[PDB]
Amino acid sequence: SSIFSPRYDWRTSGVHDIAPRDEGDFLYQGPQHVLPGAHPLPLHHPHNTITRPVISPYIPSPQRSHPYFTAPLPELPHFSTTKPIVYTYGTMKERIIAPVFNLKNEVIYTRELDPFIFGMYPEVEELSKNLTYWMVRCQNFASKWDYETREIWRKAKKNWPNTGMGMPRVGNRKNHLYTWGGRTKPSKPWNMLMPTMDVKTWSKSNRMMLTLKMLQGRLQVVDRLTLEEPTQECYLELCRNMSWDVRHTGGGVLFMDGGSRITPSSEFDRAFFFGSFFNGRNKIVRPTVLCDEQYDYNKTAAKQRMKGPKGAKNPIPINRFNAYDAMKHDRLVITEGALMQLEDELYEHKLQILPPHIRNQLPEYGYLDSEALGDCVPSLKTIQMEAAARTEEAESDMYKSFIDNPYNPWKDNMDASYAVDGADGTVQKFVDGKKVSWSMLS
Amino acid sequence: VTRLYTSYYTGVLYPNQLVQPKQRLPADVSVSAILQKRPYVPLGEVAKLELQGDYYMEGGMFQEALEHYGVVAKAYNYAYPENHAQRIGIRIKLSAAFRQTGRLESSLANIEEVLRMLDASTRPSLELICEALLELGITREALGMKREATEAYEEALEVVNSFHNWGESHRMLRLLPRLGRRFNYNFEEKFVYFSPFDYDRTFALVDQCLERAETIFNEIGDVEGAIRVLQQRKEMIDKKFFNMRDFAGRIHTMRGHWKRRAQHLTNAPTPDELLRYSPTIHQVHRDFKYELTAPIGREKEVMPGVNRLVLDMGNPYRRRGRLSNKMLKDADHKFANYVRQ
Amino acid sequence: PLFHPQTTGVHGGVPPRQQQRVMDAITWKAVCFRRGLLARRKGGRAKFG
Amino acid sequence: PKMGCEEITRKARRVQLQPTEYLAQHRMQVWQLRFKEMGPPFSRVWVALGGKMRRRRVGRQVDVKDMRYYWRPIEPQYQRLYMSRLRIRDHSNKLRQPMRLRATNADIGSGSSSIEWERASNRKYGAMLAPPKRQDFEFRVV
Amino acid sequence: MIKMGWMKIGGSWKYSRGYNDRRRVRFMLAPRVSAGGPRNRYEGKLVFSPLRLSKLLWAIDTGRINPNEVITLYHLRQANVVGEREIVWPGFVLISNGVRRVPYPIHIELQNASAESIRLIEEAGGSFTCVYMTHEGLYQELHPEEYPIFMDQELPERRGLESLATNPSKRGWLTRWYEDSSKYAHPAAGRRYSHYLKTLLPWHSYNT
Amino acid sequence: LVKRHKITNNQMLLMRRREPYKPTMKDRQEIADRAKLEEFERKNADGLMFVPEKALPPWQKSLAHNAKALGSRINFRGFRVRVADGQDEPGFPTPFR
Amino acid sequence: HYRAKLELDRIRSMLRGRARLERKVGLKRLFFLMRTQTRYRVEQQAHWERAIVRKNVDSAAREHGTGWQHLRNELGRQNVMLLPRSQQLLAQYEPLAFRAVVELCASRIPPPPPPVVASVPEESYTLWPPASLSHPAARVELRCGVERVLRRGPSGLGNNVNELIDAWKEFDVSP
Amino acid sequence: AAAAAAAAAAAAAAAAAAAAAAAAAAAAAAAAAAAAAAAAAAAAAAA
Amino acid sequence: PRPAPRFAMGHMLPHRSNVGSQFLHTQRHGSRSTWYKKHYFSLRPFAIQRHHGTTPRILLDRSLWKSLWITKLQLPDINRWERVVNSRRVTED
RNA sequence: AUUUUACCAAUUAAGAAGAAUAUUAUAAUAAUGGGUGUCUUAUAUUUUAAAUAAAUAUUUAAAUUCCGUGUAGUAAAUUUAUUAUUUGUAUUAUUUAUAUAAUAGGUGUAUUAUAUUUAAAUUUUAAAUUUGUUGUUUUAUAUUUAGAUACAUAUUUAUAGAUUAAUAUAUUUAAAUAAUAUUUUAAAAUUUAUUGAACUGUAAUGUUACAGUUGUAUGUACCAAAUAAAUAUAGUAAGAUUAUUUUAGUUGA
RNA sequence: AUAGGGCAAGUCCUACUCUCCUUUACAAAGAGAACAUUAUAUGUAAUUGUAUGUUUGAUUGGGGCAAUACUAUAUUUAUUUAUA
Ligand SMILES: NC(=O)c1ccc[n+]([C@@H]2O[C@H](COP(=O)([O-])OP(=O)(O)OC[C@H]3O[C@@H](n4cnc5c(N)ncnc54)[C@H](O)[C@@H]3O)[C@@H](O)[C@H]2O)c1
Repeated sequence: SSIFSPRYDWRTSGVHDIAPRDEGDFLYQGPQHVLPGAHPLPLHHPHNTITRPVISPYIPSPQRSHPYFTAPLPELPHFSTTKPIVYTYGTMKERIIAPVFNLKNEVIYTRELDPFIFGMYPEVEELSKNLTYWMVRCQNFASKWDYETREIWRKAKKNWPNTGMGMPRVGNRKNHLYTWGGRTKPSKPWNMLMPTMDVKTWSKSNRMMLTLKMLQGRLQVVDRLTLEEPTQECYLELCRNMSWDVRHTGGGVLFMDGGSRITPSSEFDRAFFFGSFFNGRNKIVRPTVLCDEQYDYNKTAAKQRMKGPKGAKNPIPINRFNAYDAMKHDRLVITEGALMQLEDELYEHKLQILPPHIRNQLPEYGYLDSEALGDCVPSLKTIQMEAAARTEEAESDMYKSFIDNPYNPWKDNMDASYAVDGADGTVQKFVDGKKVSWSMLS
Repeated sequence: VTRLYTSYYTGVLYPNQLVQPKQRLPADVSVSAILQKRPYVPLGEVAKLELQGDYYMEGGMFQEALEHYGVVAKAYNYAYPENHAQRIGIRIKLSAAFRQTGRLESSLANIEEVLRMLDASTRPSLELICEALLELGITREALGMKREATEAYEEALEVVNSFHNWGESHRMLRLLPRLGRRFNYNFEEKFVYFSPFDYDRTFALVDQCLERAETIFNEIGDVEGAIRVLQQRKEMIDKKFFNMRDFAGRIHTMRGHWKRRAQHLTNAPTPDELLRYSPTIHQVHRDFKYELTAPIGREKEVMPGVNRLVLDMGNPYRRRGRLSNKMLKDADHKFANYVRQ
Repeated sequence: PLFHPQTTGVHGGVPPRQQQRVMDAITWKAVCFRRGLLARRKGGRAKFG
Repeated sequence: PKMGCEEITRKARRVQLQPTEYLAQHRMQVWQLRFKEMGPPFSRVWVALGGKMRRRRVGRQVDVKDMRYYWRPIEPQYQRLYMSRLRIRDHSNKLRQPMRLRATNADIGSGSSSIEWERASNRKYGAMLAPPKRQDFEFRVV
Repeated sequence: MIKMGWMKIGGSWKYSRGYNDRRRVRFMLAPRVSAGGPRNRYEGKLVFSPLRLSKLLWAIDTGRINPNEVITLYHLRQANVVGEREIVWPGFVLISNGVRRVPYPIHIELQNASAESIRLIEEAGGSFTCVYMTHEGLYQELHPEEYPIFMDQELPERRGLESLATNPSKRGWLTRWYEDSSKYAHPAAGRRYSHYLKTLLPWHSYNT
Repeated sequence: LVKRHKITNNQMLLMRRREPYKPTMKDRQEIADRAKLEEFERKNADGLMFVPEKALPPWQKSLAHNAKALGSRINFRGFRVRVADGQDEPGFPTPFR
Repeated sequence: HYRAKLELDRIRSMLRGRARLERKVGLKRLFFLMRTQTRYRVEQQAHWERAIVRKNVDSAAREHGTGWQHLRNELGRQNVMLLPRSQQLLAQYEPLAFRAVVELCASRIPPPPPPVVASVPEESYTLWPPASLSHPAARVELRCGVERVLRRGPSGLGNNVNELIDAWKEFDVSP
Repeated sequence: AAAAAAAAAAAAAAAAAAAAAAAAAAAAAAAAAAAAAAAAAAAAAAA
Repeated sequence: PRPAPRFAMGHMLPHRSNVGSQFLHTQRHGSRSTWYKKHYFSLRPFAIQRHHGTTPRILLDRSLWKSLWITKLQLPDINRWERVVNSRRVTED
């Protein structure tokens, strides 16, 4: 009810049976008494380390800007970042170093985390943008169909004259006023809305959510997420060994499979993907935080038989990382391959965001060593990207004797001479007196 | 319309009028340790006399202030029991009056007795002890004991830093700007400001004590002492402001939604309280005796049942049909193996 | 006073609700008269005659 | 309605996605001819010629010096009415500035800039605005 | 409600009829200056989008445009100093908005430019060429990827030839051709040949 | 409807006009007209300044500039185009004239 | 439109027959009753009650020989601030006290003098300093305050005005 | 606002000061004619 | 670009009203927003839950997901009380 | 011997599969008119025609014109495709029934004005209509239910003038590129297609023939007929329109 | 008997309009005759019908504007215009 309404207190007795239970009801001894659940802050989810333990070196105290390591401690073989780190606006300006676990639940080494990804301080407005987009997008628009006056299936004829009978003037009573009738403007799937998300906002919100998980200490870096066998018993055994609570009421785990440090992959590991199909709350997501630029070909009602909501026709796939899933699942697990892919796909965006007086310095400090120009040995890439690059290298040979050489286009663009034919009203190329231009067909 | 207030007007109730409970020093600490590191009486009339004495103090009529404080102290001594807050406070005022008049020895004796009474008492007021330390420092400075006055000021500073809450003053005054619903006019409510110097007298007392300590250091010629005391004063003001800070909600005019006032004015935690008792540093005690779901290793500490048996994982598809159920026969066995031991 | 002088050309300066009741009564009377007239013209029974 | 109704038991009709209106439907040629908008974005006014818009007999008006060519702003009431007719396209979005009386380069090019049109090479960069392409040496229509 | 502001959904509808009227949803005295109206964008009209010389100089200073190369609309688009919204035919016109000097020579190829901007460029020592183009030429310049061979470029229309392409003041790129005489002298000399003034395989071999 | 107001005394109940110290509608119109006329006369106390070309409204500035364009490009004093849209003659001498 | 549906259905049990049986009739009757009671309370109840009190006081005055008119005027003249409710209560439960009040009003006892205006003591005009001590005006004000303190009640501070005024010397310490 | 307030004050003063005007026959206000003070048949005592 | 409407979230299915949005999904015609509210005075059923909007993680016999209440299925054994303990459907006396 | 005044009171816990191979949308793979209690006989069981149609189209320019009724190949057989009882109750969401009934043996008064018990006082519909604001007008037995749509908000990749009738000119400051919607009930309506002569009105000798730009007052118990389809300038008819405890300007210009 | 149970209605005079009638004019049918080209048509179609829709808002008027500026000269003038 409303606090100010009299109904809020119109009941004055009978709420409690004055006789207490003999099982758990107790008394308040005094301030020295520690009451369960009591806490000075309004915690709607009053959890502690025992309920939902955090996987991080330190409990996230306000004294620490983040629970993870701030320096590369010498006890472990610290690994740097795949790409150089530049602190953009919104980054924590602090060094993020986290320990990497193995399938045995024991740390093997430590890894640097990019501030632009796990160091972008969260903001509630952006997180809420992401959450609202996901909530609106994850509805079953096909089930939002309702009948209409023209669909009620009643005779199209005045049921009786205006004044002759003695009842209200009603003709063709298909209207909402009647129980069998419909609505003038009912809800239809093609009338509903599917919001259009921007790649920039989506990436920013996803990185803010990742940083929020990192701050809360729910983040865990794992070397590999492979199973001995593709069954579910092996997956449950791995969860038990790693102390992952995938029960429906345990906290949940989100998995960015990706790949290992040496062999990042965009495709889920076969065995783990097969074995991760378990009833309990446990979600598997792609190793990407970006999203394909959403579009809407039917931006106007040009296709009248479009049985889909107005708006973007390319909504984010369900398995994509999102704020809703990140909040619902307690722990987050990210593989070295996932980190590699995230850094690889966000490096260009970070550099473009950087201002110009730092952009110009980038190459000076060596953050723009392009493998294509031979400045450096080619960088590490996922299995699929490396295969595609090898295919390109192998196929580059055939573009040698043809004028349409993509690698060396317009080779004779300088030695040729350009002439203007007034009679033809055109401009043409000539090499050694031979017309090289092409009279475009029409 | 416009109001002239030519006739009596009842002051409007506002959240800034909350009766703030004064900070009190803990019962397990000793002011002496820190240093060494009812009969009927017309209290209304004696309060009139005390107010008149305060006015004389402000007006510079120190002899008259001392004369009034003499009667007030006599009355309080007769009325209240020994080692009482009112008695020590009136003795502080009397010591200040003596110091201003010129009876430095009398002022020193009175403030020393005040400190003795504070040590003897239990849970003394933080503001009261800070004011007593300030008065002792001023008296020592007047006597010429600059070093001891500075020591007293520093002691007051450390006492307030270690036993003062810097956000409690504006706990209920921090979300007031959110009450405002109009932007074109009556927008002073969206920027309503309450001065910490007025809503936290301990802060003002310590600020004055640190200013006097800085002046004494400058007079002596010391540099490190002045730097540290000024920096501590700056940090104190920074703490107060930080506790006062907040973002802006709705900016432009809002029509209706007057029931949002309940949300706007609440026990909103202050920044200092939030940082102190964050959910992780100040963990929540969760007794599984009164809870159903418990961690994997402590599955046996759940709310006891008369005689309970596990049926399945509650798979909603079980209701559907033979094939749907057949597609989940081993789920319960696998879950049991997962939760084994 | 008239009902809506701006719409007198449409509703005769009388509320349609009052006009609705008046026309209901008059139409009841007219329907009864028409049924009687049909019976008279067809031989005491409208459908049958 | 209720489940046990023949009205919904039988299938009368089904409605499609209702077609939308032309985006520049309320940009009227009468305005585009009579008036023209000019001035700063937040202080722009619509102006029209000033004079006697009437046809006399042959010998009535003789001194052309009386008739002079000049522009004067239309009445603010009519300007507000026309700007409203331009605004009504998108009413929820208060941030969207009113549509211009005459289309400009940015407005013409935004549609082609969109992704779906970004792929359409035949409609990009003022294809219709540009003059016609030269036809082929031999061209027949039969 | 129109005459009463925001009213609660509860009731009090009796005093509101304009609200329902709006829910259910002088030019005649002014003359027509022309058949198409004032500022009519008839087909073939040269309506250039502005390109602030100050904006171009700012881009150069920041570093999005390389001074060492002859700037073109394609280079501007790739550097992202202009958006696709403002690329309509005929293209851009250079305007010297608030610019008094150009410290360094700049070589640009736009579809039009102001006299002041051309003077500033020439005084600074750079060069400007009014490369007036048709739709095909503009599209080819913006998307050279799609044309592996130099497709025959049709010359602009008569309006373009008169105004921009063959205008010495605008530095029209066809001024030399228009001024030539042999093309009028004989069909053989109708066209005069012009020439520029005088690998790319990303994979390399690792060497230690 | 009538704007109801929270009362502070029965005098507000007896009150009919919310602002008794405010002139009625006709007197408001009279006072506003007098104030506007006085302000206009104060503005026009000085003569009609002949503003330059650049200061003309948007619908005269460009016409004047186009009319005098040739003289701007070929500089010689004594060139004035007698345009029609320019400011009208006041009829009396002024300080700015 | 809001009506006190839930609030009034609760007390709908206080009506009879059709109103108590049918929700709509009972709610309408209760709404009407509440509105009429509100109007009566805000515009006639006080008048009726104070008229009754007036009549009771008048009857007491008549029994004692006076009447409400003269009694009210003489109470005003004598400055006895007894509200009419208090006068009725005294007449009904303390007839002797009411008769004493009537006798006071009847008697030619001089009514209390009007309140005095603040008087500036000659000490304010006395120069200070003449050409460690206290201003004579301040000393006089302190003496008046101490006298008020002592006269407010039988406090144990003592009746010695001079001793109280010399209190600060008790806390003073001789150098 | 200053001009409007001044005009309102002037209007109030003009409409509230000249309560009554001398009869036009005795002296025409519109013709600038004014009537002086005739104290012949007057008295000095405070009656 | 435009933030996704917060009313389009499936957190509320209000009864059709005078004020709304073309994309605001209101309750169907002839249907009530709150399932248990057959009458304005009806009480919320105790221990009976009607899962709505998603497939439940854990479904009890006493609850409803997409069927109606029948004693022989919702209450197999009356003397037994089902509940969720340690993420399992556990039944006690 | 005889006998207990008159009047006044109230709705709630539900006994049992008397609710599911259910209701709606959803499948882009079938398809010669589905017809069981059917069950020879084919002179007698034939529907075809270059057109906006069970095939349904990504933008604001210019442009005919007395309210501009308006936008092109995007890939060339390229995956926007008219789907479909189960190899998941198909999946996902959504919706859902009024069969059923001890309830009390007397708180207020007893010569008449209306709930709160100290006696009194107060009290005697609501909504819309009526702008000459009513005593005009219309609706409401009651219980429960059904019943009506203008997005209250734009975080780094990012870049946005004008101006002439026209040529032309362009000395010279912004910006969160987003579109799809727009109460509800009701017009004497008109339009398309179709049937009716068992009533009635004629001709023929009960039956036959003639029918809605129409046959002979009427054409099957409302003749501007009947049946089927439709949401016309619903506007310059009218009615209805779901969210109390509120927080700022003018009351006849 | 009163209220309820549809009712600004009745007569009378004036004014305007509708229905209706008619023809020589207006629009407009359909149909047809005739004509051009060589028993079926195409292209025009001034007759007729008048079935049908109209047939008392005239500011789509009147006035005022009248090359020969500027400095200057001469003539004439219905008693101060006129012309170069
Ligand atoms: N014609 C246009 O309007 C137009 C428009 C945009 C782009 N282009 C590009 O111009 C070039 C020629 O166009 P056109 O109209 O003069 O001839 P065209 O488009 O009719 O091509 C005809 C033949 O050329 C082949 N061809 C085209 N590109 C080829 C390539 N890289 N390598 C090998 N074969 C190729 C085609 O397979 C086809 O068989 C094309 O590459 C096209 O992408 C042309």
